[PDB]
Amino acid sequence: EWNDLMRIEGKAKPPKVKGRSQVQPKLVRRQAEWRYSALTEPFLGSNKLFK
Amino acid sequence: DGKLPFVLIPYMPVKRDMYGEPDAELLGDNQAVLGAVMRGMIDLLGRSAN
Amino acid sequence: GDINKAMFAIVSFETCKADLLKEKDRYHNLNKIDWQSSAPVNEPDHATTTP
Amino acid sequence: TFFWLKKAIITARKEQYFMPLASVTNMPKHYGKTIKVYEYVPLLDDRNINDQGIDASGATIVNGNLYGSSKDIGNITSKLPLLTENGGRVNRVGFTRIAREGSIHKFGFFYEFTQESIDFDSDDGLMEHLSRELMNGATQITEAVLQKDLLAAAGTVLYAGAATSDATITGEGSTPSVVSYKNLMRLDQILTENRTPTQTTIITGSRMIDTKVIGATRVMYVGSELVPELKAMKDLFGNKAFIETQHYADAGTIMNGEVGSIDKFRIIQVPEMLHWAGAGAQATGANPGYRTSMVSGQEHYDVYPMLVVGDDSFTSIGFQTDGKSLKFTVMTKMPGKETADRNDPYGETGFSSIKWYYGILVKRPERLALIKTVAPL
Amino acid sequence: KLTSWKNELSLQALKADLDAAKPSHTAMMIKVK
Repeated sequence: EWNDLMRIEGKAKPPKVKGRSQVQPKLVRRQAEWRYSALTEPFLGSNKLFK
Repeated sequence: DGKLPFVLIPYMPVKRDMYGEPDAELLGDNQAVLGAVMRGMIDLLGRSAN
Repeated sequence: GDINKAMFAIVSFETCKADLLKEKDRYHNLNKIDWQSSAPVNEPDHATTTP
Repeated sequence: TFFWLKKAIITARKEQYFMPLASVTNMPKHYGKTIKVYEYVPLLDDRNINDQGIDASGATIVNGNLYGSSKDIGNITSKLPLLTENGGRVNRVGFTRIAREGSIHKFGFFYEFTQESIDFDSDDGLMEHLSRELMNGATQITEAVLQKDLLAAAGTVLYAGAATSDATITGEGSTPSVVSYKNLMRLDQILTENRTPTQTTIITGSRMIDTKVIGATRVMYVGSELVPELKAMKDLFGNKAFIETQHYADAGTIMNGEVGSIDKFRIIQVPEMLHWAGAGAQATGANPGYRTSMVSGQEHYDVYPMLVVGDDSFTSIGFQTDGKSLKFTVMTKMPGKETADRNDPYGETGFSSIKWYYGILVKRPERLALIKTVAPL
Repeated sequence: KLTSWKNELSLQALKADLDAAKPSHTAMMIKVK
């Protein structure tokens, strides 16, 4: 279900009508999008990984 | 070296997969809606008698 | 999900007869091939900028 | 709305047994669509019908070969090549060669889908599924066609019981047309006389109790309908004949889809095995229980293949177009705007199509053998 | 035979591998296009 919320599949998809829109902005994906590269960087800062 | 002589590089990694994703995935719908709005404004200005 | 774990890889490229004759001993059976049948225009799946 | 499990109950791909047997002979491009080979007959066979004959007397004779495949001692004595003290221009021989050929045909099929359908669909990954069933159907059809061609080009045919043609095959009478031990023994005799090479080797015994020795040197493919009859079959002295893979599982390698061993044949059950339906005498109310089928309102019996393939019998022609596809060229075009039919805007209705070339060459048809029979319910 | 190996690949094996792997690649190229 959490992956369903992030990727907009399953129940996360909006209902379909012929004469109306099907746009859903992605909040969870964005919130995680800064968190990823916020967290990854300390492990890639130097040539040596273990001290 | 003894390996396959190819080097593979992803832009946006997808967890547990070879390939990557560009940023068009996130932007296609916004591009369409913005284009529609701009066309509407040009229609207002162009059709009216001046 | 790892390129190193792959068992095989296949790549297609354009080449002329002079390139093959550059290293003669590496290649065999050059005479049997017909060049007209295998050309960039005849093979459609190959994607190129050649007119 | 409900809570779908998102598991996609799917059915796997049915196995194929005849196709791995067949070797593939490539057809080079720019050469037409036919393949031919020579066959050189021996000196002493009846197929050597030539005119270069001079008998030991010194006169011309019709038969170029000394004597045919005949084994009569008197005929051999009459037709021996003899020589004299001052021999010259007495015995002459002749040779011939025979050509064989096979050609190629074309198959293919597509399907259509729409943009609305592909996206608004509840299940995601639909096109992956549709591609999967497309490929499965293609492989199944390839197998069916190859099996049909092999069944049609069989060389040696043994009708079970006392029948003479498919029409004479019947399940009612003094002698019903079913398999018996003598038929298998005769088929072995014929195949040995045809010089067909053996496939398997004799199985000697193990040291564990109840294990039974098996001597079988050929592989026989039968359907699922005939297996109960093969199980109930009894040998000449009334004992059980079908020896299950149970007993010789030790000290032997059990092939795929093998039910058991009988006489000299290692039975290999094949799931998708074809059978002519409604080809036999008209069934009556005295049907002991054998399968029947409807033909133009009147019932008829069913004939079943029971086939064995010998080595070097045939090779399957193949045509590799382009240089990237060994058969099965696949195209898919998504229902975009440019992909709509030119008279229809709002791009929709993409499709996917596959096509392939198939053909078969029968090098020697004497090695293929076939026993027609009726199958019980 | 081009080489002296006991077991040699032959062209059918390679092309079979290519046609086995091709369906996934064909699906992937749709997204890039």
